[PDB]
This record gives sequence, structure tokens and C-alpha cells, in this order.
Amino acid sequence: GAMEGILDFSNDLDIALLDQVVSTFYQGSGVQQKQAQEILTKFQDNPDAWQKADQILQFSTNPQSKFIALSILDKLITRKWKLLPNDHRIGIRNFVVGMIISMCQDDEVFKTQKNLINKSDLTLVQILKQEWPQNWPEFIPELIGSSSSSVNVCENNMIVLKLLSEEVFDFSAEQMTQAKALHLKNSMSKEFEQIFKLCFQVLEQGASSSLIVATLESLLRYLHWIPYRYIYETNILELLSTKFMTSPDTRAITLKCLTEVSNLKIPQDNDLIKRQTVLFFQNTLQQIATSVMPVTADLKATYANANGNDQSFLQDLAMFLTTYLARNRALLESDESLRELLLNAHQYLIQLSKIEERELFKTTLDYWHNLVADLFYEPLKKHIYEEICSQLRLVIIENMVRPEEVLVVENDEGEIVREFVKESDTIQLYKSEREVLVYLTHLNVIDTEEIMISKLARQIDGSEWSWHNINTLSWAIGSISGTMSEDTEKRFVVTVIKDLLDLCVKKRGKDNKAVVASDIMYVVGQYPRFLKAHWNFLRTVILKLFEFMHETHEGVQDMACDTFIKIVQKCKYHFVIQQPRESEPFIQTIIRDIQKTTADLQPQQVHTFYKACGIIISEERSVAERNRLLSDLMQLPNMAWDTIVEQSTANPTLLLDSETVKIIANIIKTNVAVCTSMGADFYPQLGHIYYNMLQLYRAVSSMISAQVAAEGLIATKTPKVRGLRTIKKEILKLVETYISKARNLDDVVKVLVEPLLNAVLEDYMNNVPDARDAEVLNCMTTVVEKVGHMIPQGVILILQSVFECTLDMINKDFTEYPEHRVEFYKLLKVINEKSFAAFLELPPAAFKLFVDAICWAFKHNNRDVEVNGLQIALDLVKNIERMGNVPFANEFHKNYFFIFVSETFFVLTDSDHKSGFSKQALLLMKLISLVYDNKISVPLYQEAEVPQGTSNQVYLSQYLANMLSNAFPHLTSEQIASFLSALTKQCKDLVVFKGTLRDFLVQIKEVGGDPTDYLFA
Amino acid sequence: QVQFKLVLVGDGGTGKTTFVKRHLTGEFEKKYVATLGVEVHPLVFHTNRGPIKFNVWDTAGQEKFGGLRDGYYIQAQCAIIMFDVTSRVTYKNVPNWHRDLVRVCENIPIVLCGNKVDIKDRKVKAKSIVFHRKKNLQYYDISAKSNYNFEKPFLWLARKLIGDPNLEFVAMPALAPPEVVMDPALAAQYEHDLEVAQTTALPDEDDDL
Amino acid sequence: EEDEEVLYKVRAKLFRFDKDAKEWKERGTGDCKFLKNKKTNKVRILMRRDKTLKICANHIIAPEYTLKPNVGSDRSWVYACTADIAEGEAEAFTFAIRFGSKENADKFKEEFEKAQEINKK
Ligand SMILES: *[C@H](CC(=O)O)[C@H](C)[C@@H](O)/C=C/C(=C\[C@H](C)C/C=C/C(C)=C/[C@@H](C)C(=O)[C@@H](C)[C@H](O)[C@@H](C)C/C(C)=C/C(=O)O)CC
Ligand SMILES: Nc1nc2c(ncn2[C@@H]2O[C@H](COP(=O)(O)OP(=O)(O)NP(=O)(O)O)[C@@H](O)[C@H]2O)c(=O)[nH]1
Ligand SMILES: [Cl-]
Ligand SMILES: [Cl-]
Ligand SMILES: [Cl-]
Ligand SMILES: [Cl-]
Ligand SMILES: [Mg+2]
Repeated sequence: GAMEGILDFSNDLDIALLDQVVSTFYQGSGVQQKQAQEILTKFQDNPDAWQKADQILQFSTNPQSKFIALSILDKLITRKWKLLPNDHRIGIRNFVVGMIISMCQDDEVFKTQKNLINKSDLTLVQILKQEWPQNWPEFIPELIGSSSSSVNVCENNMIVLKLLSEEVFDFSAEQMTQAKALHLKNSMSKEFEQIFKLCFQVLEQGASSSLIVATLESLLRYLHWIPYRYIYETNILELLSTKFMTSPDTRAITLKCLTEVSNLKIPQDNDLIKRQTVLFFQNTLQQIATSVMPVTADLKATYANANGNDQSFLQDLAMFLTTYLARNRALLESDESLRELLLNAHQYLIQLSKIEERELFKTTLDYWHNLVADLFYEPLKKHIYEEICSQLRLVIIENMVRPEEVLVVENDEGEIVREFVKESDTIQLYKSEREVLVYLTHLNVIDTEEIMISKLARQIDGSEWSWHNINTLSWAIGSISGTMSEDTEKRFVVTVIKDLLDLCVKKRGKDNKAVVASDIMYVVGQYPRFLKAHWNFLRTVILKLFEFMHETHEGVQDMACDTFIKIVQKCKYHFVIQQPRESEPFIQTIIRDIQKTTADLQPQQVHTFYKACGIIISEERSVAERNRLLSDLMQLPNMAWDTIVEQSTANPTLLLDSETVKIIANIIKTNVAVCTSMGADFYPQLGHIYYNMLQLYRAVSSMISAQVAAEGLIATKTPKVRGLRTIKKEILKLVETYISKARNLDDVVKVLVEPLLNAVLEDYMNNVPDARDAEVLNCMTTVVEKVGHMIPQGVILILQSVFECTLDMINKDFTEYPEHRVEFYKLLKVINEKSFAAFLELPPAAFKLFVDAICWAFKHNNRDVEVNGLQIALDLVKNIERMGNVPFANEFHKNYFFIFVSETFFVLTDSDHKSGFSKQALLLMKLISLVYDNKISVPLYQEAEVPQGTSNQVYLSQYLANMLSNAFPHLTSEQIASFLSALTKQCKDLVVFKGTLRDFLVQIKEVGGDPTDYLFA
Repeated sequence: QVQFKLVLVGDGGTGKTTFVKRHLTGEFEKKYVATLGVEVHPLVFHTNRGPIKFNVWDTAGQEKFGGLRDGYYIQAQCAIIMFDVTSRVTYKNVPNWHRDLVRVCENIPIVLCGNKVDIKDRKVKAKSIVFHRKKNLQYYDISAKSNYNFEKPFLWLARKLIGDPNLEFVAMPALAPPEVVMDPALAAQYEHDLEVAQTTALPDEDDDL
Repeated sequence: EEDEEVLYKVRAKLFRFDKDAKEWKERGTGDCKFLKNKKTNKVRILMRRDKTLKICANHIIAPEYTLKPNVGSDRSWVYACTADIAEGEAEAFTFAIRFGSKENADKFKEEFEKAQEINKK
């Protein structure tokens, strides 16, 4: 089309056409906008487009065209500046400087084209990064001089200086070499005296102005790095904390500056300086109180109204107060004349903490944590803050977020229902709130108890009754478990529970009952110490939870299951012993009525119930009695299993019933649940089902294969086949779970392993890729982890069965079979760690695939795979080194040393694997250090490639210089030589070695990097 | 009408396009196809203060596909900065995106979003996410996949842009749908179309819905 | 929806078949409602997305429609719709709708077919 004309560089650039394409992109829509975007990107990306920038800036009537011209120049300056002839560098500097001057001296342009002038300023700063001060020594003096000729120019100079400071001090770490960063920081430092003089003069001579605001914005950046004498040995603190707090346009930026002043490195034992730190805080707070709002103001209301910049101001005030006080509140704590200031600042924080804004609340809460943690330890301090702390108790008790355990919530229609999903984003908030409230309780347990107990009295008598109010209070009560002595706690908990039960009697309807039930469950579950000391109560609580397991309210039902196991995890001992005045241990009572108790539960809830029983049974350390309890617990699943094993062995067809498949899955899931809590103790139950379970695995495997054969790969998506695979997956999970916890490893090897490998390995190998369970790999990882050292032939069998076929599934792209990918490398990792001899036994062709697989893992951007790839490589190198001077090791180095070096360099330098930098560097350092230390016993070069006596050190340098020369042809020979010299010298000092790598990664992104940068030290 | 330019920025792979698509069509795109430069889509929400239209400029996070880069930000009226809670480098780069953005857009409302909270192995800890505080950005944990908090960034931005802290999304009016019959001639191809649909499995059959 | 009686409501995930790609694409999750207009006695499906409340299905439950199973699910139905106006102008779709359980799916079919009989009257 017509817009594409600007891409033809054989003709003059039609600037009017360019302006039309730009306007179509920014202001148009749909297909035309999309086409214009594509054309502009192609235009921008033309390596000759920079040659058009001057013409565009001169003749365009579209500010966006000019912005894009500047972006083109930015790319040139940042990547190819030193490729340019010197006259082009001078010309570009001249027209950028001239454009800036021209736009500043025209008032209408300076007012209306801020975006373009800011972009021009940044582009100038890119030129300074290349040229200044070595080839632009008078830049700063001339900037300072030019500031007096025009207020527009002066203001713009403050923007330039802000951007320069940012680029040098805030954003240089990733973008410059260590040497270049030091040069520019030193250069700014050396001329800062004159910069500050300009800034201070401007601040002295004005009150409220766009110039003053720009100057203060620059000051904010300088505060990141300048010496504190500029702030404390001038009158600048007075100006910041008085004059500039009074006008709202300067107040925002001044407050941010004062926050950074509070972070300056300042002498610790100077009374004069301490006085100045107190004074600026005193001044600032006086200005807040007189010009903004008094300490009594309702900041919750102000924030919620959201006028102008009020939300940002209140945020910035919170940041200022918390920052200053966390560092300096001790300066205000001992002098009686400073007590009012200290308490007023904290009172503002109390008011800020009432604001409804979760992220701001986290900020103030972090401060309260800092304060209360200090008051918990520091003698003679807590009394100072007793009124602040008392108010804070109310704030926190009234703003407690719903705990993860409380599974009911009010819907939009006013009904109390089970939550749809977990509120994952309040997990940390709750922990932080609990932390602060626990400290506050410790600081004054009488105040805390009085507040909670009187709030509960107001729920009962109805004056303050609401779901919100009973919930937050109940959550607060639960959250402070552990703060009181057992005896004090005993009285507190009794009072609370009696009152919650009274409250329940009074409140009717399923919504009310669900809310109060949830609160009682939360509280009782949080006080296991109390439960342990009160058996009759505990027994009665558990019986009530069993009643709730029949609730039609699914939230209350599910919470009862969770509360049951939460209590059992802490109180299990009391379920296994025979309590006084009981006829049997309560575990016997539970097991005997388990069918009735769990009848209305969903399967996963039944499994949780069985898991809890397992926790209790493992309390019995007499083996005969424990095994009998396990047998009793498993009676119902074992009886169902026995009947199915009878049927299925008669008929492979009876297993085809979907109802039977579901029954089997749930039997195995029940076994998994109990094995999870019983671990090593589960063995007798595993032995009861083991051989028939593996026969069932084979039978189900046959059904799956038959279905795929008869119906196609689509069969794997059907409910029937997914159900059958669930059986296989749960069997694998059961075995993995047991072996992971097994204490008798002789039995694992002698009884479990051979039949397991027989049942699972050939089946995995001989199924089509889409029917292979990644869970097989996961199970084998645990087998090798726990008993790999005892089963060398078994480990070889595992590799033969899963290695080549799994590699072929995952080596065509980085995305297919994501679970197999991840489990495959976990398996190779543990085999390489525990049974390296298995890799030594591979045929050479398979060992080559192993090296290929490791390097393939490096290239993943998926962290689960990448990290394991890099670890396997490092472990493999270590394994080879441990063999010493033997033929396998010598051949390994001859075949693979340079493969590992080159592949590691590739992922280090391609900008697509930045997450792996640290482990890549570790690997490269290990490889280089092998040659530096002469640990490779044979030549790495074939003979006649280099003279016969040549060291591996000399050859490694030659190889690497050639590799880098060809891969990075824009580097000079000396850049490459200097880099390699430094890198090789630094191969015993990881932090320095990594710095050298980072410097190389900077230099490869540009032309003409200084080779002396690699001498940085 | 009442329409606002929104720019979406953040590292490649963080879920920017997937997040927008979810809002546009309801779908969850499982594949990672890198955005080339920028994709612009209009996106309308119905509120108690009337409709609000965002013109969403979904920018490329991969350096090699960045296109006009900060040129996309010109005249943006709001923004979302995205990272991935399962990738620490993406949070480490948030200050870089923010720097480039605010240099062009000096006073706009910006939401920072930590995406992919559905993934079990979270790497950027909740406690670590503090960059937004001094920069006055709103922050939310989100998941385009589970829809966790998916509406929050747009609700907050709408409130800031309209200047009404009590603005809420409301149910769009639902016109009476038409009475129509399938034309007989098409019925033969509809049989084929339905067979293909019936025999293509629905995704994520282990999900709650 | 002021002039309409809610005959049935169930939580559901709705998909549309993309025939150009060869895949199902989610259109929305939320409450699927069968609404009977009190003036005309016509019954429609109206479904809105959680949180945003955007309409993801709005069509008459036509007597001609037939619910069919999907190969991968025992808790879903697929059917051709010839006139859905969720996105604006009436458009034809192949929909799939999935529920929390088989029991809900079977109840949906029962209610769907009752609604079809009402629309025949
Ligand atoms: C609604 C009840 C209603 O409708 O009236 C609520 C939601 C209830 O359904 C839920 C109750 C739950 C637990 C209760 C706390 C369990 C009750 C235990 C109980 C009454 C135990 C007896 C044996 C006691 O020990 C009594 C006599 C004693 O006073 C207790 C309450 C305090 C103690 C132990 C004092 C002491 O000195 O030891 C939901 C889990
Ligand atoms: N698990 C999970 N995956 C997600 C989520 N959001 C996006 N993804 C996945 O992340 C991948 C990348 O998503 P995409 O939206 O293309 O990322 P992007 O930020 O637009 N990348 P680019 O900047 O290169 O255009 C896709 O595979 C997508 O399915 C999420 O919330 N959870
Ligand atoms: Cl511009
Ligand atoms: Cl000085
Ligand atoms: Cl115990
Ligand atoms: Cl050279
Ligand atoms: Mg994208």
C-alpha cells in the first residue's frame, strides 16, 4: 500500500507520508492501525534509518514522528556509537543539543511538547554516557552557566541532571561494565559540588514553581548517592521541612526527598547531627498539622474520598513516618520535650492504619511489627507506647482477615456458603496480622483479654452483633493462641467457648449457625494445649465434628473434616491411650463407627478422615497393637479389595465397569492417605495388597492399551481410560509414598523392587507416548533416591526402559509432555548422584544421547528443567574427575569437554536464559578450573593441530578465542583476549569471575567496548 | 467516547496477552505465541457510572520483538505492569519497565500484577513484593488461568480514571434473543460440524468446572 | 431480566467450538439461568461471567436443539445454537457446557427438555 513508501530508501523520505503513517498508528484503529504499526517498526529497524532523523526533526509536523526519530537515534547511540565516523558523532550531538535549546526557548513548545523534550533529554543523556566527560569536559559548567539565561532552560537542565543521575547510579548495574560504571560515578561525584550549588540557589530563590518541582525531583535522585554533608552542612533541611511542605505542588516531592534523607548514611555519635535529624522531623510534622490535617483527622474517610492526589499523599506520608521512626524513634524517646512529637507521629500512623487499602495496610503493619518486636525486648520502652499499643490492638482485632481454615463466606445475595476457591492472596497478610497481635498480647495481656472479652459480651447482648464483628473477634481470639500461660489461657478459653455457645443458642437459621459453627471450629482448633488438658471437652468437640460430617451445609461439613485432622495432628496421643472413665481408647470408638461417620462425605474427605486415623495409630509404638489397629482401620477398604480381586481375576471384563473403576481408585487413594501419615508403619498393609495390586496394574494397563488400539489416541481423553489411568497413577503414588518413608530398606529391595520394575518398566517403554504415565518416572526417582546404591542392575534396567523413549518424546520442542520433561531430568539427576555406574555401563551411542539430553535441558527456559540440567552437568563433571586418570575419563574429556564449554557459553550469551546465570557461571568456572589446575591428563587437541608439547591451557585459550571471534565478530581481537585472560585468572574466585562474565555480556551488546575493562579490581 | 489508552508491559512470558484475551473473549490460551511489537484491542466494561472503554495496547516483552518499545507509551492514560510469581527475574525487571513507562507517562494510574498464582511452586514471595509502595502503584496477585482477582486491575483503573471510588461493574442489559430455525440446506454440514465438536475433547477435564 | 421467572440455575463453564482452529475455547464461567418471560412465555438461556457480569450466552432454548455428549466428559453437553446474541448481532455457534458433576449435567438436560416443551406451546 501507500504507507509502505517510507520503507523505500532508494527514494527521498516523504516526511508528510511518514507523519500520515504515524498518525494512522497512534490515532487510527483496526486494520489500518495494524498495518501502520508494522511499517513503523520496519522503518525504525532499518539500520540506515538514523540517517533520516535530522530530516524528520526539522520537517515533521507530528511530535510522535520526532519521538520515533529520537528512538532510532537512541538505538544507534546505545549499540553502534563507536562504529560511526567522528563527524557523524559531532553532527548528532549538535542537532540533539540544538533541538533541545530550540524547544526550550519557544514558550509554547516548552509548554505543550513535554513528552518530546523529555525524550530529547534522555537521548542527550545516552550521548553523555558515551562521550562525557572525556570528550565533553565542559558539559556541566556550561549547563550551569546556561541555567541563568532562561528559566525554561534551567528547568530542563534539572530534568537532564535527574536522568543522568538515574542512568549512572540507579540503572547502571545491568547496563554498563564495572569499569565504565565506576568512571561515570566518579565523574558525577567530582562535579557535584557545582551541581548542588545550582540546585540550592534555585531552591533558595523560589517557593512554588515548575522549576522548583523539577529541582526537587533531581534532588530525590541525588539523595541515593551524595555525601550527607550536602544535606546536613547546608540549610537545605530547613527548606525541605518548612517552606516546601507548605505549597501542595512541592509537598509531594519534598516528602519523598525527606524519606530518602531519613535513609542517608550519617555519623552515629554526633549530638549536633542528631539535633538536626530531630528538627526536620519536628518541622515536617508541624507543617502537616497546620497546613494539611490535624492528628485527629479521619484519614480513612479522606482516603476513601480519593480527591486529587490525597491517596498518593497519604501513602507517601505513611512511607515517610515509618521510614523515619524505624530508624530514629530512639532520638525522641528519652527527652520529655520530644514525647508529644513522638506520640503525635505514631498517632498519625494509627489513623493511617484505619484506611481501607490492603497494600497500604501491609506497609503500616510492617512498621507496627518493627515497633512491637523492639518493645518486646528493649528495657523501659513499652510504657511510652502503651496508649498507641492499646489503640493498635483495636485496629488489628477489627481488621483481621479471614484465616485459610475458615471455609465459609457471605455471597452477594447475603447467604453463607462454602468458598469457591482459596483466598491465596491473604495468607501472608494473616500471618503478619497474627505476628503483630501476638506481640501486642504479650506486651499487655490484661488489656488484650479485656478488649476481647468485652467485645464478646457486646455480641451476646446484641448491641454490636454482626457476622463481621463476631468473625473478626473470633479470628483474633484464635490467632493469639500461645500468648497466655497455660493457666491464664485455661480461664480465657473457657469463658470464650461458653460465650460462643450461648451466642449460638440465640442465633437461629442455617446462615447464623454456619457462621458461629465456623468461628467455634476455628477457635477450638487453635487451642490444642487446652484440648490436651480437657479430655471430656475434646471428646465432645470431636463427636460434634462427626455430627457436622452429616451437615447439608457443605462448608461446615468440609471445615469439620479439616478441623478434625488439625486437632488430631496436635492431640493424637490423647486418642490412642485409654482415658480415665472411658472403656476404650477413642481410636477404637472412631474405627468401629467409621462407616456411619463418613457416610455423607465426598471421597477425598473420607481419605482425609482415614489419614487422621493413621496419625493416631502411629502413636502406638508396640508393633503388635499398632498392626492390629492398622488392620482394623483398613477393614472396609480391604474387604472391598478382596471381593474385587476375586472378581477381576475371574473376569478382566468386570473391571470395565466404570462404577468398579471408581471403587478401586478410592480403595487405593484410601491406602495412599493412610500411608502418608503412617510412613514406615504402613508396611504390613502394603504387604496385604502388594502382589494383587501389581497384578491389577498389569490388567488395567492391558485395558488401556486395548482401548487405544480399538478407539485411537482419543481414547486417552475418555472418562473410562482416565479412570483406568487414575488406578495406575495411585498405585505408583502409594509405592512412591511408602518407599520415600521406608525405614527397612532391605525389605524394599528384596520384596518390593523386583516386582515393581517387572510391572511398570516394560509397560511404560512399550506404550505409545500419549499413554505413558510421567508418574512412572516420579516413582523411579524415589526408588533410586532411597535404594539406588543397593540395586545397580535395577538402575540399569530403569534407564534401558525409560531413557531413550522419554528423550524422544521431549527433544522436538520445549513444550510437549511437560510433566515427562520435568520428571525425566529429576530421574537422571538422582541416577547421576546415586548410581553413576549405570551411565558408565551405557553403550557409547547412548552416553552421547545422555550428554545431548543434559545440554538440551540447559536450553529450557522452564526453571524446573533448566536448574536440573545445569546441576547434572556439574555433578557429571565431578563424577568424571573422581575417576582420576583412567580411559573412560580421558575419553570423556576428549569427546565432551568442549561441548560442555561451548554449550554453557551459548546459554550464557544468548540473552534468553538469564535465570540460569549463577549456575551457568559455576559450571563454566569448574570446566575452566579443570584446565587451569592441569586435572585433565590427556591433550584436548588432536595431534598436529598444535605443537606436541602444547599445554591444555594454551589450547583452551586458542579454542575459546576462535569460538568467540566467530560467534561475536563485532568484538575486537583484544577485547576477546583481555576477557579470556581475566576469566581464566579468576577461575577460583566465583564472585569476580561472574563480574567478568557480566562485563562481557554488556560489551557484546555494543561496538568498541574497552578491553581494559576486564582489568577491573 | 469515555475511552482510555491502557498500556500493558512486562517480561516476555508473564501472561499479558493471555490476560487480555481472557477479558476479550473468555478464553484461556495455553500456547505461548510472543507478541510482535504491540496488539491493540478495545475492551469495554459496564459500570454503575456507564460504559468504560479501554483501548488496550498489549506490548511485546521479548527484547527481540519489542518494536517501537517506549514509543507505544505515548499518551497512555493508565497502565498495567505484569510479572510472573514463578519467575524471579520478571519481578527483578519490574523497576526497568516502570522506569521506561513513567519517563513517557509522568502521572498516570498504574497497577502492578503478579500473575500465575495458580502454580503451586511460587518463587516471588508475597513478602518480597514491595516495589509498588514508593511508586504509588496498586498491586494484585492474579491468575489469568484460574481468574483469581482477574477483574481487579480494570476495576481499580476505572475508579481512578472516572474519579469515583465507589464505581462497580454491573450486569449488562440482556435483550430478548430471536426465534430462528436452521435452514434445511445447511443441516447436512451441521451434522459434520457437530461430529467434529463431539469428538474433540474439552480441555482441563480435571478442573472443578 | 425483570419480566422473567428463573426456572433453573446452575453453575457452569461454557465453551464454543473454533472450527478454524480445531479446539474448544472457553467463553465464560458463571451461573447459567433458564429464564421464562412472563409476558410471552418463551424460555431462554442467559449466562453471565462471574465478577464482570458480562453475558456469555443469550439464546432461546429452541425445540429443534439436541444435547449430545462430548467424548472426553461425563458431565457436559454439546449442541448447535443458531441464534445467540451474547456478543451483539445474532450468530451461530457450537456450544459445550460443563458442570460440576454428572448429576448437575443430567439435571440440566432434564430442565433443557422441559423448557423446549414450554417453547413449543
Ligand atoms: C451452635 C449450638 C447451638 O445451636 O446451640 C454451635 C455452632 C454448636 O453447634 C457447635 C459446637 C461446637 C463445639 C462445642 C464447643 C462442643 C461442646 C462441648 C461441651 C459442651 C463439652 C462439655 C462436656 C463441657 O466440658 C462443658 C460442661 C464445659 O462447660 C465447657 C463448655 C468448658 C470447659 C471445658 C470448662 C472446664 O472447666 O473444663 C463445634 C465444634
Ligand atoms: N499457569 C498459568 N499460565 C499462564 C497464566 N497466564 C498466562 N499463562 C501462560 O503463559 C504463557 C505466556 O503467556 P503470554 O500471554 O503469551 O505471555 P506474554 O506476557 O504476552 N509474552 P510476550 O511479552 O512475549 O507477548 C502461555 O503459555 C500462557 O498459557 C496463568 O495465570 N497461569
Ligand atoms: Cl511526543
Ligand atoms: Cl558541602
Ligand atoms: Cl498429642
Ligand atoms: Cl585488536
Ligand atoms: Mg504477548
